[PDB]
Amino acid sequence: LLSSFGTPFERVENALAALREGRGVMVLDNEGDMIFPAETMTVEQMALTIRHGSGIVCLCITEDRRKQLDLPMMVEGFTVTIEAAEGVTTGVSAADRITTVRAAIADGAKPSDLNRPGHVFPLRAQAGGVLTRGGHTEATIDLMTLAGFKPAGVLCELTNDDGTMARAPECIEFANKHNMALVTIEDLVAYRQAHE
Amino acid sequence: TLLSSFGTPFERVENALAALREGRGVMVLDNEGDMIFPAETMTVEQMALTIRHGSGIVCLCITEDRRKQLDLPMMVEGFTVTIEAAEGVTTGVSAADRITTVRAAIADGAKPSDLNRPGHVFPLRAQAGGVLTRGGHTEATIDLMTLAGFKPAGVLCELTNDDGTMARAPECIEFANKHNMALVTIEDLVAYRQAH
Ligand SMILES: [Au+]
Ligand SMILES: [Au+]
Repeated sequence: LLSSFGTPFERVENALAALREGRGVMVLDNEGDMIFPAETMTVEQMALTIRHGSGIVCLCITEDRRKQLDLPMMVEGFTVTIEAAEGVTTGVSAADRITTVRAAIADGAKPSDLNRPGHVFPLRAQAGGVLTRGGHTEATIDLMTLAGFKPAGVLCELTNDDGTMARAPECIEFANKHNMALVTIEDLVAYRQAHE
Repeated sequence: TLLSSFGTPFERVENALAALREGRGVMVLDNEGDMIFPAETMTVEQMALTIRHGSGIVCLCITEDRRKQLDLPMMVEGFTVTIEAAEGVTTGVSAADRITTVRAAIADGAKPSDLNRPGHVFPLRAQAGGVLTRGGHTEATIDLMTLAGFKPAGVLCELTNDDGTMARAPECIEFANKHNMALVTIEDLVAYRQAH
């Protein structure tokens, strides 16, 4: 961990740089999630998440963004699911999922820009980020805001081919193979605490 | 032809019923090809398969009666709100967890309390009348399960290439041949039903 990616603070900083550079980040909590900036995620990165991830690809958003899109919570942090109103076909391909993410996060996006339900799963982050709730959703948003992006990111859980969820060592190995950075939620909490 | 390889249309349906009764999957084409399995026989390894080469949005096709029995609202005013087995799982995302959730939902005597919401399994409520009412993969699934002698509950997932594109028709055939699945089209099924 320390050997592969550096001290906690270095892991954080390294993760911001990777994000800004267009690389992904593995975020570990048991469960490691591949994460990317919603604004820059590519089609290829989407394809990788479907292939190596659970395929339940989530769009982490803020409450403001949720309100702006008029997306209710699924049950009285998943909201109701979405699909781009324009520019997609079945909504399932990597390209279509990207199209939907881009539509949701666009500046000036309106509710009508999205149909519901759909194949992209928004997650509303708790205000306060990881200082409030140590979830991958929060970590995603914190990482994006610290990196300098809009506070919206895409995440997916890393899954082994046999269907078991990747363990730390597998997550390290995958990050290495894919030139992603890797950081833990505790690291992030620590970092924010320090720079308070 | 590639499709004739599987027989004539009615042969294709019958072969599909045979494959299902044997616990094998069926590739249902409409291009979008979905892998399907009876919910009663689907295994962990089949589930791992669906996550690895499918979209990872693995759906449980159910009837309105079953949706009512589980007290599952539609997600929006055919997806219902998502589900998780209330017992027997952890994060809900692994292949074993998803299969656990499927089995919980379909059990004889299943109760709403047997599932938590939201979750990582996506029930889809089939239109009454099946493919004669709506030629969707959801209806196709339910029709095939019923015709095969199972409970009207099956699991489906769209076949995706590693590069994120949805499998094309010939790609679906290749995958079916590789995994010993039967192959049929929604049209074949419609025709079969109309005949009978
Ligand atoms: Au991990
Ligand atoms: Au298989």
